[PDB]
Amino acid sequence: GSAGLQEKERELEDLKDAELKRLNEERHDHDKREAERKALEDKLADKQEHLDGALRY
Amino acid sequence: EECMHGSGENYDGKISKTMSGLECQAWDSQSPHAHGYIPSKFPNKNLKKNYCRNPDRDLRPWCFTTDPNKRWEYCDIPRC
Repeated sequence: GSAGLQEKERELEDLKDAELKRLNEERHDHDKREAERKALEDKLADKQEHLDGALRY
Repeated sequence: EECMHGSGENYDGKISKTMSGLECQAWDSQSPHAHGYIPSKFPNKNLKKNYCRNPDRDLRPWCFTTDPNKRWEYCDIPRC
C-alpha cells in the first residue's frame, strides 16, 4: 500500500481465517467415502462373511 | 528444517515419501490424483516438488500417494 506493509503481511492473517473456516469439511467427506469403499472390497472378497445382508449397517 | 516441532506447518524438508513408503505426487501435478492444492494457489505454504507439507493445518504433514487406491497418506518425518 502506501507504506508497503500490505505486501509484507501478504494477507497471511486473511488466509489463516479461511483455514479454520473450511476446516476440511470437503476432505472430511472424501476420507469417509474411501473408508466404506475400501470396506466394500472386503465384503466382495468374503474372507469371513460375518454380514447377513439383512441390515447392511 | 528436516524435522518438525509441532504439527509440521513450518516443515520445509526434502522428504517426499509417505509413512507407507509411497513416493508423494508432485503438488504441481494432477496425476495420478486430481486436487485443488495448487502451489500457485497457496504460495505461502511452500509447496515445492512433491515434498511432504502441511498446508491444511493437519496433525502431521501429508501428501498424495502414487497409488490410485489411496488418495493421500500422512508422511513419516522425525521430530526435532
